[PDB]
Amino acid sequence: SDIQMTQSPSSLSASVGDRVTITCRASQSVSSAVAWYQQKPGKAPKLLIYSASSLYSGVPSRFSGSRSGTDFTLTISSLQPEDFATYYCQQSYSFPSTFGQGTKVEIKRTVAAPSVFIFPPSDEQLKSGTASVVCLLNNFYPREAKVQWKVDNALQSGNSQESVTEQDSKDSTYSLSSTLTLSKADYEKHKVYACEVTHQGLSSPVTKSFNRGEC
Amino acid sequence: EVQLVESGGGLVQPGGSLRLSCAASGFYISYSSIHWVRQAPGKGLEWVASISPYSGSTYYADSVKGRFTISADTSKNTAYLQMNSLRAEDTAVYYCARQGYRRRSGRGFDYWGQGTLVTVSSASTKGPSVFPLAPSSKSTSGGTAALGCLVKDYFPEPVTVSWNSGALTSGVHTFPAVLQSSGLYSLSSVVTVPSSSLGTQTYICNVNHKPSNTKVDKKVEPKSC
RNA sequence: GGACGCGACCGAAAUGGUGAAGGACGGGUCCAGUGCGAAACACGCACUGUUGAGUAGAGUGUGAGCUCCGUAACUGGUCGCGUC
Ligand SMILES: CC1=N/C(=C\c2cccc(Br)c2)C(=O)N1C
Ligand SMILES: [K+]
Ligand SMILES: [Mg+2]
Repeated sequence: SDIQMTQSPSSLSASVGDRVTITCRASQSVSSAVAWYQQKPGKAPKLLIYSASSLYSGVPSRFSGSRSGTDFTLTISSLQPEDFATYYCQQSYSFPSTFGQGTKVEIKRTVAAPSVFIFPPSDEQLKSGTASVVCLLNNFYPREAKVQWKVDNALQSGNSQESVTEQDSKDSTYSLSSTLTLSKADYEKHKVYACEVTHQGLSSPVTKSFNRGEC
Repeated sequence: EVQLVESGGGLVQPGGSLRLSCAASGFYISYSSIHWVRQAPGKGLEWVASISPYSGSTYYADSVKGRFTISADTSKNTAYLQMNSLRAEDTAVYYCARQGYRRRSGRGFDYWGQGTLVTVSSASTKGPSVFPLAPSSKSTSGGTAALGCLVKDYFPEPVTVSWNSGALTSGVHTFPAVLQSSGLYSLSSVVTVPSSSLGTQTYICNVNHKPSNTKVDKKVEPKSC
């Protein structure tokens, strides 16, 4: 049987200076052959802990690891700004090797409502046969947000895609873009295009809209 | 001093083959175990394969067994990953890593390459169409205005976006690409600016898609209306 | 009485043959685990384990001891005989 490394939590929010612990639980004995890695967006993983509890050379001592049977924990005694990233456990007791699903550690901050913008498709794209409608949620927190598309007040479904940026390095907010995709023909059959945003920072739902022909 | 550089990544059709290279420097691979680990975009790390020192024993993840072959050329101080019968779900960044010296780092991987992107798809290489996200006729919502560029229908990853050749960086958000049902990627780059200088200030998005020789600059102005 | 001499019997270091014993007679080897050699496996070293291992050996030892049948050094013992 392949050895499972069940990691939790999958995500975690914390303040600078907080004490946090990440857990990986093996499906069978892996002795002490467990390593911990840190990974930041667009970068390779970096080794932090080996043999379950040994601090890799050059790694700050606020990082520690412990073993309790087949349960392994990575602890950061006091988070610093550069500590926010994704962490992976790994068993190397036997092949094949197994990584945990990882834990993303994000920074906490005060609730921030998003600024909402809607963009009608450009005339240049329209002469191509496709209409892309874009909605932007700019600099908000927390990450959880709900975007809905309405066409002539009809709720759209299955014809849009979302993308969210990494937590910002300065204000620690998120941004989100949603794109509604329509054929040029379907697009010209309707007038009012809107996206309704709901977010914790919003006193109430916010609707941004435009009328097709006007602008 | 220690360094690993992977290369050979790129676009390949399903059922196709592809050979990755892992060039070591600052150390000799003959004294170490060398590993391959991959990461599908937005996903976690997945161990792929390894080769042991002195014995040349090789091990493979179940998901790639019988398709992948790990090897090493000590004369070039380089390791390799031969990938056959490639599938869509093989799409990932491929890292090679050095298993450290047992006495100092146990079985931990103490050094990793920067990774090489492997895209398995039947889609053809294609430059993106860049469309303007024009600032609205209105001047509110945040005290400022928002604008950007829609980089649509390119393939494969990645693409780069800058604004005004890199002069404009503040308030910029370039979103992670999305894989459309067409098999093509699409993303947006937006920036918030003072609405009082929309017609005055110049805003150009700089889009570069190397795999297709597609380099484009699009000026974004308020629509005539 | 005792000494010398011969013989027999017993004893005996040594030694050839023999056949039971498995870990409380051992060594070798293998196996498991742990650590080390730039080393997870394979290779080598060190440590640990016999409620890890055949007394048909699976040994370029079946080695020691023992069971049982012989040869036997001689410092021994005993008895008989010869002589002093
Ligand atoms: C079967 C076997 N066992 C051996 C040795 C041994 C040593 C000590 C205790 C035990 Br049980 C067996 C051995 O060398 N073999 C071939
Ligand atoms: K033996
Ligand atoms: Mg060994």
